[PDB]
Amino acid sequence: ARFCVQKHSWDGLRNIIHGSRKSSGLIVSKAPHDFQFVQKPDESGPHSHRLYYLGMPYGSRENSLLYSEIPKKVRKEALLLLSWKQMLDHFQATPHHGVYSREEELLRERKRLGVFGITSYDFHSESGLFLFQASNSLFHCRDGGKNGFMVSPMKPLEIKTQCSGPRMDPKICPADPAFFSFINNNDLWVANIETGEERRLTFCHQGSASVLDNPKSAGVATFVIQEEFDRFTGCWWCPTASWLKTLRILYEEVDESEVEVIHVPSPALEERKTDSYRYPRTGSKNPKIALKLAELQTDHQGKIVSSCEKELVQPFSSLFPKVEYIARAGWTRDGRYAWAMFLDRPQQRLQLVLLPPALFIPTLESEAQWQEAARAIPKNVQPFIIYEEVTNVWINVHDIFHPFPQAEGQQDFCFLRANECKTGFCHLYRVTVDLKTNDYDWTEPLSPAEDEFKCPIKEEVALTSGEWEVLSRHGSKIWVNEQTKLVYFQGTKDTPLEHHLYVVSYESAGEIVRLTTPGFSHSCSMSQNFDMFVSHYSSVSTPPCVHVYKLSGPDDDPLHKQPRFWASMMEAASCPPDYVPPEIFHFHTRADVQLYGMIYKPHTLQPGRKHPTVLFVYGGPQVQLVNNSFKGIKYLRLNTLASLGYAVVVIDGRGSCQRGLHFEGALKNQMGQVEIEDQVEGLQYVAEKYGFIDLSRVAIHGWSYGGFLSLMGLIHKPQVFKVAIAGAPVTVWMAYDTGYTERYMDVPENNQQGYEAGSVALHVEKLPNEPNRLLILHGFLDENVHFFHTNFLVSQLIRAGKPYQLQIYPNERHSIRCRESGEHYEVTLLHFLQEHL
Amino acid sequence: ARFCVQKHSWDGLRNIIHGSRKSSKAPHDFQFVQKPDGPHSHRLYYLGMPYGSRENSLLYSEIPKKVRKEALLLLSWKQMLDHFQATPFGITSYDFHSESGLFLFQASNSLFHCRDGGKNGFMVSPMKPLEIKTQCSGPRMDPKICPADPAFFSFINNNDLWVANIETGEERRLTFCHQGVLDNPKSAGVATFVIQEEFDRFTGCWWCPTASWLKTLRILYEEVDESEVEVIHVPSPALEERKTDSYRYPRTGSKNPKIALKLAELQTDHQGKIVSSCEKELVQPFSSLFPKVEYIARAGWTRDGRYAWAMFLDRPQQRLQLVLLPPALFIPTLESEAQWQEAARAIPKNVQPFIIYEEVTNVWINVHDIFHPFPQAEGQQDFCFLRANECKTGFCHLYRVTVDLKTNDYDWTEPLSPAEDEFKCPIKEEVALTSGEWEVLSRHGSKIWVNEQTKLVYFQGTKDTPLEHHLYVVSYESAGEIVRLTTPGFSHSCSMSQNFDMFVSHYSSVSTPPCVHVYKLSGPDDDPLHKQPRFWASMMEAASCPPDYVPPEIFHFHTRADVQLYGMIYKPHTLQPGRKHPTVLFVYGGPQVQLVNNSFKGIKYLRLNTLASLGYAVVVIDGRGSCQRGLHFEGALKNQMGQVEIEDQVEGLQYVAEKYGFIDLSRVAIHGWSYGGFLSLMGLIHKPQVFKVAIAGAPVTVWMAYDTGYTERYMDVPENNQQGYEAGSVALHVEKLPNEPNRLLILHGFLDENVHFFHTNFLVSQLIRAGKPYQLQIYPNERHSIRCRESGEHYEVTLLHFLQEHL
Amino acid sequence: RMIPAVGHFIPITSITLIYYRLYLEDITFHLYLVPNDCTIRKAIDEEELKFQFVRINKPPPVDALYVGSRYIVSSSKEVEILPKELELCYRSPRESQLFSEIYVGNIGSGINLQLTDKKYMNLIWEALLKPGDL
Repeated sequence: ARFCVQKHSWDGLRNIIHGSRKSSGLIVSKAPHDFQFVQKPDESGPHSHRLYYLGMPYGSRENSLLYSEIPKKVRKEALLLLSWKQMLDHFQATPHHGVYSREEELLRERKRLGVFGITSYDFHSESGLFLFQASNSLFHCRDGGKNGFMVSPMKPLEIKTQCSGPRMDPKICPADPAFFSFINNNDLWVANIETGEERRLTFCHQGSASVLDNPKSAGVATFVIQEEFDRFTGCWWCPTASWLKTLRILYEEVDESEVEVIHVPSPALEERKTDSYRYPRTGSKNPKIALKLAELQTDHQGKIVSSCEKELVQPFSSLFPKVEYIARAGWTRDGRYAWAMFLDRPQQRLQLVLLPPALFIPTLESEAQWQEAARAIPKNVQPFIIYEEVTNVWINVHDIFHPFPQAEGQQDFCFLRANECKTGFCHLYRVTVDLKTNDYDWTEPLSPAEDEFKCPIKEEVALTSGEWEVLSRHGSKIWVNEQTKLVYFQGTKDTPLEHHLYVVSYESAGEIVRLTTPGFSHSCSMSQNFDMFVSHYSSVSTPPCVHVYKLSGPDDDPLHKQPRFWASMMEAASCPPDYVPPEIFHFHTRADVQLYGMIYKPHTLQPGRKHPTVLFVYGGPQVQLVNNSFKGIKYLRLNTLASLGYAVVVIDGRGSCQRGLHFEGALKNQMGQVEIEDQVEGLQYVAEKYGFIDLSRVAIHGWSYGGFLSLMGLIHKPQVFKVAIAGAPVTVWMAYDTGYTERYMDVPENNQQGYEAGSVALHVEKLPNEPNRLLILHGFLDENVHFFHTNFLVSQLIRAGKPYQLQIYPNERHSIRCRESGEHYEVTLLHFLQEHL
Repeated sequence: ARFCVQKHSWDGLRNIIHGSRKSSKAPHDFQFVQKPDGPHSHRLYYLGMPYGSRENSLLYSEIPKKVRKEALLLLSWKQMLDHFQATPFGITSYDFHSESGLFLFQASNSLFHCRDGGKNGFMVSPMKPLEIKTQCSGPRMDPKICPADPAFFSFINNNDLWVANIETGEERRLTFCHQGVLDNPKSAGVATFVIQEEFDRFTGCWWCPTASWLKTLRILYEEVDESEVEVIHVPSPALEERKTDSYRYPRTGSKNPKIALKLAELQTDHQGKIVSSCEKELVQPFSSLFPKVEYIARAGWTRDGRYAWAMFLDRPQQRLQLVLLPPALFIPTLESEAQWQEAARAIPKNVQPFIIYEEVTNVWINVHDIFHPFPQAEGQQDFCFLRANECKTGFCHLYRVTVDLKTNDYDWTEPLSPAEDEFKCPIKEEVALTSGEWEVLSRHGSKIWVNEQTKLVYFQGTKDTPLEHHLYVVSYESAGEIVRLTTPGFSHSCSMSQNFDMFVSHYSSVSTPPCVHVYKLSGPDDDPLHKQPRFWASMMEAASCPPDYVPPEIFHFHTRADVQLYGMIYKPHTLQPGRKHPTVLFVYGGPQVQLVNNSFKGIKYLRLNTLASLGYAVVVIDGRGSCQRGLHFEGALKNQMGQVEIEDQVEGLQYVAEKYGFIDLSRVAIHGWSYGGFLSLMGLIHKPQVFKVAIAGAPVTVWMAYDTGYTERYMDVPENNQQGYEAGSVALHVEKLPNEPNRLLILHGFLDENVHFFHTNFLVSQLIRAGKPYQLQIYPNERHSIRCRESGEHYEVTLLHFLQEHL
Repeated sequence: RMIPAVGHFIPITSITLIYYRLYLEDITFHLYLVPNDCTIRKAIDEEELKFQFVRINKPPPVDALYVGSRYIVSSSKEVEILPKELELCYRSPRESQLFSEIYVGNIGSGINLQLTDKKYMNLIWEALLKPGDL
């Protein structure tokens, strides 16, 4: 009755994988990136907008800056497919042979950029100035405003310098586009573009070129912040110039003296040398942080006359105790305040704080002069904790925050805020708060209480509500139009499997209006004028397409402006030759909880049959595997698995994202113990609904959390899973960083019971005695989850005698990048199932 | 027809291996002390652990005088240290001053010392060892007693030489090279990595045996400057920290550290208090006095102190030359160009260095420690000594040579540039004491004993057969005839006495476990050479391995080029005629090691017998490249490491297929460790149609990443042998490995410091670029050798299973 | 934490250009392995024409090769290849253009020319050069 997979040779498997990748259907390899819309005067030509973005038009394997003219009065019956015009004439932006310096390659690994060339850029609208980093250094060009829009590509101008290392993180000053800033050799620098002069404002890094001896850093994000909170900057420009022209820059200075150091092999294997990282493991000490200003004054010709740098009149750690992280920070649009978001250590109390620039005084070591600065501060200057969010599960960190430029109402301060711990779901709120003052005496030090600078709420109006949530992470934002009192956002109001665009009046919280067509998942970006928007969407059965829409309608009622399809920038492909799109389903558990999923039913199926199955699994938080998007290019190996006769079952059990807090809050302090029961419950269900599932031959397979879950299944459910192929697993939980483990697992001092039963390396005696029931894969250069985790597991297997197999990827970090390591990963994957399942 | 091994579960293999190991150390180095009467006649000290606390400790035994013959005698194993622990196993070594009878050793945290003679009392009960209290920071290393004074001793603390006193407990730091890991590259009196590993030298200091005239004491050490040597990173044993360690690892083609010899004098009085403690150096820079000198092989003083000698090697390791340095050539380090130029002229005129004996070969120079300087009379003209030359006739033989010390009275004030033959002394006589197509054992702790009262030299060689080590004797005043002193049909490791009257023989055979027997020589006084050994007593007896072990069988054959090779085979248990069993070609195949010899293998390789109890044949043959067979035989590897050894393995494996019948040439694996692993991979690449599967253990994959001392000796530093390097590195020929899976296993220790994990890391990195499959087994806690028992069992279990399924 | 992304790679088309020059009777061939494009041919044509070299049309590889592969140039023993390997990779047009030269005294009955995959030993190309093309 059963069905036995065909046996192939090793070269045969290599050939079928090479063929399945050749038949991919000529993917674009990149969709148009972040856009910018620039209006044009109508008398200048037939077009009305110019649209700038990033992409690779299949020509080169190099992401590049492109633009397109948005026509005027396009005719309806015929589809218009906009061009992709080059903007930099024959300028390659990847380094020679595609090898990056260690700083920028580590940053690319932190951002997961798998493309070469210009990855991001900074753009000043008024001057129309483009500034970016390409090859090994900074470049800039001008197309927008006074220069007049271009027709032919033009040459980018290299910014000459005298620094040694690489110039990181360029940022154009909004108040004046003649200057910019950057990070060099772990310190901060400000430079001019016209006069070519530079200046250094921070003196923290010795430059001794040894991570061990120079721990301090200024205006740069540490590791745990980059990885587990997704903030890739440490400096921020003040958007207004104060009156000589004075400019401000808020930045942070980190002190990593007491952070534990570890060694990681380097991409140069022959040297047999390692690189050291400040890696704070769970329970250890995080670095010391602080916030500092850095003024600088210029004259009419653009010369930096003075350049000071100030600090809080009290030690940062004194005004704000129980503060472990700086999630986000920035200014308001008038320049009257600088704000930041503080997280405590258990990650259960986030709070917005508002800081006036007047609280920053120059660094005066002479105690006599310092007591003069602490005397000259105005009375109404003090920190303002506008908002505080306390939960019982954990605080997910949002970027969504939009303060309104206040008129001469000295008491009030109104802003939107996507709060999530109030109802259990991420919803927008319009909150107005009165900035109460106390007229502190900064000369005498103060030990702040729990409610020192907390200002009382005047109103708190929910704008959205229901059993759904507003997209707030992974680069999702909101667009607020203050001429019509609206707010555009993205959420899952329709169904948890789709991302749609919405709009609602933030003055009167009326009815929400969807702006995208149902049946797809949309990733869209508005215009700054709120008349056009581009949407990138797809579905399970359709590859992505990128259309541009134009909001038309009567000007008196702006809420109901109808979205008109204007033009297209990319069409679907449908991947016809060998791709059967999976089928989404959903079931209930015995605890009455709805879960979703998908199944790749085997090709060439026959009734009264049974196929070997492969329960693909990630299971970890902040990841949703089942949604109505095109999985055809991301996970196509699962289609190849199905093409041979395997039945792939994906299931997003309790713990995943996009379903609220109380749903995700099932992992708290029980990580590992609960996610498998949802996988086996959702695997036995498919045995009822469908009949081709052979529960005798059940595999399991994951990566970096599913690798951890692959091992937990084989321990807890040895009779359900025959084999188990773990990938870059997390074996011991006491050797992972603070930003992630403490969020969910509550440092071992408190959860030593759960750390024991969650670490899979401490239960090695329950693994199978029989051979050929465990494969292990890990990358050698991995710095996210180090090779130690696999290395310590193998050590525990030998102390008990259990068999295993192992595959190491020497030139691969946490993500398989080169194709030869990708092919060899899949070729060896099929071969294990072919023989031992 | 064919035979098929019975399949077992994982628990089955693990259980049979646990049982095999369930059904499985002789006394160490000895010293004799005469007991002036009493029932006994001697006292014998050694190291061992008797069936109890696992701890190598100091054990003495009373050799009785006038023992009876009718019954065998089995000495007791007395103790000396009452309930003492020596494990951080046990006391790994010690130093012994005979006259005062003082033992000094390092026990696992600190130094201890004891005394058994001199005080006219030999101890009866095990006594308490006394601790040498120190004010230093780290661990004391390499202690040595001063032969001219049993009160002062030397050691090494933090790469800097130190001298202490036992009676007064005072210390003194003689050298200040360590600034107190990479910032300080200078060290004082220590052997570096390459010297310790590839040249077998584990010390840097050398006391002067004779005090001169307050009494002065000299100590010859060397200073090493590792400034411009490369650095590598090796993981630390504590896996949790995820931190590595730095070592200076000069890889082939790189630059070895810069060496220099320096005395270190010090003076004391009747109370044993050090008054002065200077430090000196050559009147000319060491780099200028001896150009083309890369390594310092060995060093030491003569019997009377009138000279200090050393053995120099160049980078090609093809010119070893003895040198003789007088202590008058070492002047204090003087900064003022005036005081230097007066001391460069205030030394005697005849004082100079002499190149006593220059050995020039065409293959390479094996570093022999065999050299006996004879204390002569006033005898200023001549100088005679015994030296174990090997490049003269192609075999390691003994020689008596007398050389005259010519003098040129150099002006040591003016800078000198020495020529090709600056200090070469002309030879006066050179007579061969031994000869023939055999050799005198010289390396691996093998030495000679020269008796001067009776004019006899005792040495160990393979004069009978290359498979046995025997104790011979010959007269050095007259090259007469040699006399073997050990019973044939075995292989012994003897150790004479300081009185030349007794010798212990620790010996075993293929079919008999190791047994330690003491023999007392009794013979005519008129003929010392013809004195004949009498068996006296047995310290230890052979177990006999009665229930499950079956010894292999040694054979030999001839190749197509008529080169006699040896080999051995474990016959499969329960063999029937017409049955083709699956075999395993266990191989090392490298230099400096031989495996086929008449000694008990059942304790080092019993897994080879466990492989035989299952039904596998095992074939071990020592082809061209091994040792104990001359130089032109061993020197077949030169510039072709890899391209020759495997050719003799199949040449011999086929021979066993005809001499016997139970060899199934369709099913044969190949397995070795750290040079057989290199060769296993070279077999699966060159002879895929011959070998079914391969099991490489810690292989050397690329030769461009190995150290200088070992690679440059056999492989001609890369610039001049870019043909043999690429053609011998297996990680560069990955496209020829099998495409079928289940044909290649790879094991490696993670902490490996000799052949680092990078070798298999780079190889795997080349297996992925070629698409070939593999398997892998990593031992995170094992260095070059698998030490622990869990990692050892889990290695043999997975070796049986990979053979059970894929063979 | 995000699931690691396995890279996607597609092979590309390519052509092989054969150039020759005859001095008296000795032939010097110039073999070019280049991704199939437009500008590169009408550039390399001039670059070779400067040295009086000329083209000879022979079919390109049918299979789609990956960018970054190495190919052994093989023949019958009567040839001399100063570079024995070729490499398929994009190249800036205004910069240098790599090739492999071959020296042969007298062709006579025609010489074979083969490219072969380094990693797997695939014969992905061939050419039976004859004096007729000259």
